[PDB]
Amino acid sequence: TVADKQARLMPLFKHLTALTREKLPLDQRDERLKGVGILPRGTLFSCFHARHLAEATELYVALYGAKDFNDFIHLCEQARQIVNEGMFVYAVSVAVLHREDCKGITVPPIQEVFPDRFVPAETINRANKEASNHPDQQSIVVEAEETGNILDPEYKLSYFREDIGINAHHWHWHIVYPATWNPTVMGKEKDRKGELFFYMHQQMCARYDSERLSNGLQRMIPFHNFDEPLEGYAPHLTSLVSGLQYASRPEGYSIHDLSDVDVQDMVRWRERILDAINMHYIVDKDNNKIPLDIEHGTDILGDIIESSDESKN
Amino acid sequence: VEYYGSLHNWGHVMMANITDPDHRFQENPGVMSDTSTSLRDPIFYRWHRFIDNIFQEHKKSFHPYTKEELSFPGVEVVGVSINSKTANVITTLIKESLLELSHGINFGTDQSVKVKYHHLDHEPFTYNIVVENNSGAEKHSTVRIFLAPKYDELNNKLEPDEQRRLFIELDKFFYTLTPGKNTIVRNHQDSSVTISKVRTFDQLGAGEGVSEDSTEYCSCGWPEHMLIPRGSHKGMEFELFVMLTDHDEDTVAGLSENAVCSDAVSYCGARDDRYPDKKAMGFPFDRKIEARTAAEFLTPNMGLTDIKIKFHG
Repeated sequence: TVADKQARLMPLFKHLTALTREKLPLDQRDERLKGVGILPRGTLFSCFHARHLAEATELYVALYGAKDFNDFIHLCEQARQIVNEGMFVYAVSVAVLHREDCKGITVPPIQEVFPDRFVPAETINRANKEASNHPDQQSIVVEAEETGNILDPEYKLSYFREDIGINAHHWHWHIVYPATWNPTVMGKEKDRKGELFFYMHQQMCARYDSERLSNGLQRMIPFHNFDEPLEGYAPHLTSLVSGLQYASRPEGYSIHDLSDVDVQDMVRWRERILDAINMHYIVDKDNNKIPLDIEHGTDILGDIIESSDESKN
Repeated sequence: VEYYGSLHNWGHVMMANITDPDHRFQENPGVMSDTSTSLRDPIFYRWHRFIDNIFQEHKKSFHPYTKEELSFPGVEVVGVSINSKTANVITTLIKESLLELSHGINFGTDQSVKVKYHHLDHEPFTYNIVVENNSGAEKHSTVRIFLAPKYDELNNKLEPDEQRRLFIELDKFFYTLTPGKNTIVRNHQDSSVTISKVRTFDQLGAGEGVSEDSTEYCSCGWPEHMLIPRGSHKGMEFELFVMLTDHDEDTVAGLSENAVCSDAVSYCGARDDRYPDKKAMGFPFDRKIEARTAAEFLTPNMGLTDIKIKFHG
């Protein structure tokens, strides 16, 4: 049944890391992946970066392409062994969501799959520690709440920012509307995805602002100027899969170019977008102009801003 | 409006509230905010030169003037002389004046409260231009007179390109020339640039007959005392430029009013009328000048007389 199908997919995703060890003696064996085979397993997967997204898209397509559900499980099984795990979860979730063989197949809860992202390192290693400390079938319970000096008032917001449900939602939303989404390949299109992109994020900000006010704090200010230094934040999250953790950032240093992109380019893209909004039209690749219609305008802008594959340019 | 924005105006606003951009401290804006006050701040010039530069770039794109455009054939300017106490010297001094506060601020018991101030002023003078009309018939000419500084910040260098920025318009008027030699005399008082008189609320309390037009009436026009620069005690040297152009070309035809506010046409224009001169404002100075020296620029219907302006302490 579909629920038996659940019970197989969930242990497919259960403990991702250790299901790596590719264990296929010849690299050529998976010609199916000869186009990709660029981002190693341990590395962190970026939802935002273009190259990462490209790989992810390639993966999904294979999953979509799978002739039947059984075939789907097979390629997935074997692909997981070789690809980076984060990318894998991303690609599979997208496949499960869209591919007709999958109704009533929920995914493994993200929080549950990667508990380390949801809870602090201290309650990750305490719990791991208790497991090792005394072997026993008995259950282990750890209270994540901690005790600490709470120097920054931003801490007050933590109930909102840190909330497990909120983070999970954000993960899922991107899955339903992937930036990489190519309507031609799937054949189906996501209605008003660009606009939805705008709306969902706007709501998150709006909701956030209500928290600050509830707190007695002023509304958040936009990061208009690229030059300004950022406030620091330390996540205290570990990635068990490796030793590594998300790097913390202290405050007070202006913005640095990456090899991939320079800040100046970011500024450009903004002036570009503003102009288009201003003259009420955007330029397509064809160099034709499309009007920012009342009906269409938000959607077109959303695709360009994010930007999705859908971006006109 | 949306694409291009409003650069000039915003400049005034931004400079005006530099002290309290954010508006938190609740302070009034500076002088830049008001048309009445803005000239007093030295910043005004810096900004306006900036904007002027924008116009200049546009002017730069235009081609220069040929002899054809400049010259008025058959007419030759023999010489110009300025008559004052001492010929070719204009004297400038400071004069005391009083302003009556009573209309503006609550007077109470007092009949009048006057504040005494001092301003720059100059002796009256006249111009005598000798022109030879080679043609058989009477011609109509527009006489254009400008003043430009001889000296630079380095040493004496009449580089016409630079001069263009400096040249100030003394006067523009129509004169008819008969064949043969002609002498045209004009008095400084007649100057088209300046306002002959502004009636005080007291004069207005009675009822005079300059005629009855409005906000420009006595108000607009450049002030008379201001007509020439201060100069120095030494007697600074200025180039006096007189040019005659074909009036038939210069004027527009149409049907407008009685003699109305036209004294001050050079800077103000005419009431409910088209600007009376076809030539670009600032002609011949508006376009780039190829020549190294101003003298080289001169055509036969142009002339330069060096005069001195000496201030009296």
